[PDB]
Amino acid sequence: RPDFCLEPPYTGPCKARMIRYFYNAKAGLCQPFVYGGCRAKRNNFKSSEDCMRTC
Amino acid sequence: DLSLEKAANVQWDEMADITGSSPIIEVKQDEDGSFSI
Amino acid sequence: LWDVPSTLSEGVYRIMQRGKTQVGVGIHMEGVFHTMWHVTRGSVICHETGRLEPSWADVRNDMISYGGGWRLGDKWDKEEDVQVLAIEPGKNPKHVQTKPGLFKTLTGEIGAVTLDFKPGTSGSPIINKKGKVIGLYGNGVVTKSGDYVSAITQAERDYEVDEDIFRKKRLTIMDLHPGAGKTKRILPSIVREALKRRLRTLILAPTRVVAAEMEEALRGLPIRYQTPAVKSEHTGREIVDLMCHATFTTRLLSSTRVPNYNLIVMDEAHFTDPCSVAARGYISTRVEMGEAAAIFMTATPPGSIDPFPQSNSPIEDIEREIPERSWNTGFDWITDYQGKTVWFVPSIKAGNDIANCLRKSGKKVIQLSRKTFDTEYPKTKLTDWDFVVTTDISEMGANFRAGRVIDPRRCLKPVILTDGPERVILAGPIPVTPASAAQRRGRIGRNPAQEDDQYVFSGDPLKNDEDHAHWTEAKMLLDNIYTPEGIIPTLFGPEREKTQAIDGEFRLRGEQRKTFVELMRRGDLPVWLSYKVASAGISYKDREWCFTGERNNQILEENMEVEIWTREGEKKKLRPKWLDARVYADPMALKDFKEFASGRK
Repeated sequence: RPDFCLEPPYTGPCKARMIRYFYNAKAGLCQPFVYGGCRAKRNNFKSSEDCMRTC
Repeated sequence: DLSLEKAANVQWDEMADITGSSPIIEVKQDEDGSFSI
Repeated sequence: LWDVPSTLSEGVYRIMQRGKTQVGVGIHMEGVFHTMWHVTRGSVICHETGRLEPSWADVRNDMISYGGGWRLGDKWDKEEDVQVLAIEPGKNPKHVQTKPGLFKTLTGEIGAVTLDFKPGTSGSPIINKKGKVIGLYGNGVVTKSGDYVSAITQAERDYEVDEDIFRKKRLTIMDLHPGAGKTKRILPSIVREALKRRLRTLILAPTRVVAAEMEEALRGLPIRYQTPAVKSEHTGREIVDLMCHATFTTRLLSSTRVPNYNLIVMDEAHFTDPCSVAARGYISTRVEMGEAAAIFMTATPPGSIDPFPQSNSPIEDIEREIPERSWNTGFDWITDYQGKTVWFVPSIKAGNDIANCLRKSGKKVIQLSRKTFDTEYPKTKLTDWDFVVTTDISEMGANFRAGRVIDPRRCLKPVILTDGPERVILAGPIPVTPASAAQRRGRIGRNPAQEDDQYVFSGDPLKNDEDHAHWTEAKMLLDNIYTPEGIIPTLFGPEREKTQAIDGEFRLRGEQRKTFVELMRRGDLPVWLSYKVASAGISYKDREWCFTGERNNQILEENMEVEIWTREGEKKKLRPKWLDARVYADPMALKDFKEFASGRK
């Protein structure tokens, strides 16, 4: 898997509320997290299928 | 597909809490509208 | 601006999704709705039995507007203390007053508030001392200390024309692509400063709905729409005339009081309809005589050759094989696609076949043709549909709200055959022109909220339209436009070599010219057939030429030799003396020509 799923989920410096998916390496799967709308990191997926296949 | 819902009219509060600091952070925005450092 | 036409209370609203939770906040000010860009990203909103679609946006400042512009211009004074009307998800609103700190942008400088509200509060308004919105909360940064700060966010509110475009004996071509603000910005400014110069302004639209969108764009200015039921309409007042290309050509052919327009603007000036070509010829004549200035607006000006031009939204150009008839299998990508599709067909017949095949799959199909366009196109807007099966007519300013185009790049071409008896056939299906392919692809790639638009095509375009009958028909119309100075009204330069005709050879004397215009207007006959009948000295009501033709001019309908009862009870075979394929090319054309040949028309 790429090194960018090493990162934990990243809520941006913005205050929207988008449900997204991020790969918990410790837990070993992408759980849903709160995306603020701005400067998304690469551990940030719109659906859990794209996150499992992308990590 | 998004829906709306009424919340409030725009009026100022005589009965408002006063909080917050007034720092001076130099920060630069980037094309997308973001902010950092 | 964006790219579309179409409750409205005032107050802050929770923008919400059903998968229901709050994702952001917005302000309904005036008849406009205000939010940050990052909250919706151009998505529609539906509430109170209504829908709002984006108008203006500034992605460089994380700001978006629905239903109009951002007139909110109250700017924080850099001292006055502010209030954030925060609306957190699942909580009654809360007013928090603070003295703002500074973000020091270094490309400028603006205030910031150090209030940390829950996710879903972006777009909450920042009010001021006087009760006016000075900003939107939600876009900020994290401090070295670990604190959250948010900047106040507000706008501060345009097309200026070059004056040489108004100079007489000047013809300007504006290569305007979808997304430039043509109807919404450029044309209103042109009209306004033309009025400032007190110019007699004519505006020409390809279709009725395009002229209606022009009316919506130009509201507040003195525009009079001109209906072809009137040969001329003059008022002493300051007025700008708006009409269709064909209406202008008709008034040229049939009226005397054609105004001395000194500024003529023609939208979608690539239209190859005979009326549009003849109007371009007359306009270029007036410009050359030093009596007017002209502006041709089109995304495919003369010399355009690129079928994949640049767009203001990404376009995915997929090349694969496309069905030409109804199919039974092996084309699952057509119906599996979950957006809206605009499919370009070569003919109304193939369009019917394709549309019925699509309807069989539970698809809502709207069909568009040259004659039914102004009737059916408003239904694509006022209704939700899966496919638009259309001919080339949708290449002239028909805006759609779709994500995919299917373009086999094929069309029918009217050709005047000179092998002995002169006739008009429909050659094809043949490859369309590069400009035609570009215009078809131009239906998409305009919504900036969509990056997944796809142009599925097959085959290469072909730049061989020289034998097209429309150029000779445009010369037929043009040679019957008498000029006061007696000048020579010829076709617009770039289109002049398309026909090897000599200028003026189709001029008809008085009465014949009247019946020519009438055969086109009342008879609904093609320009070539109308000219052939009128130049023969035949009156409008005399229908016997429809039956005195050679045996090889027999007209067939669904494998039958058409028989028609004349007005006086006689039954005769439909055998026109002059054969133009366009009168029997489709069921509606043949129906209209059958009613003409009967004299019931």
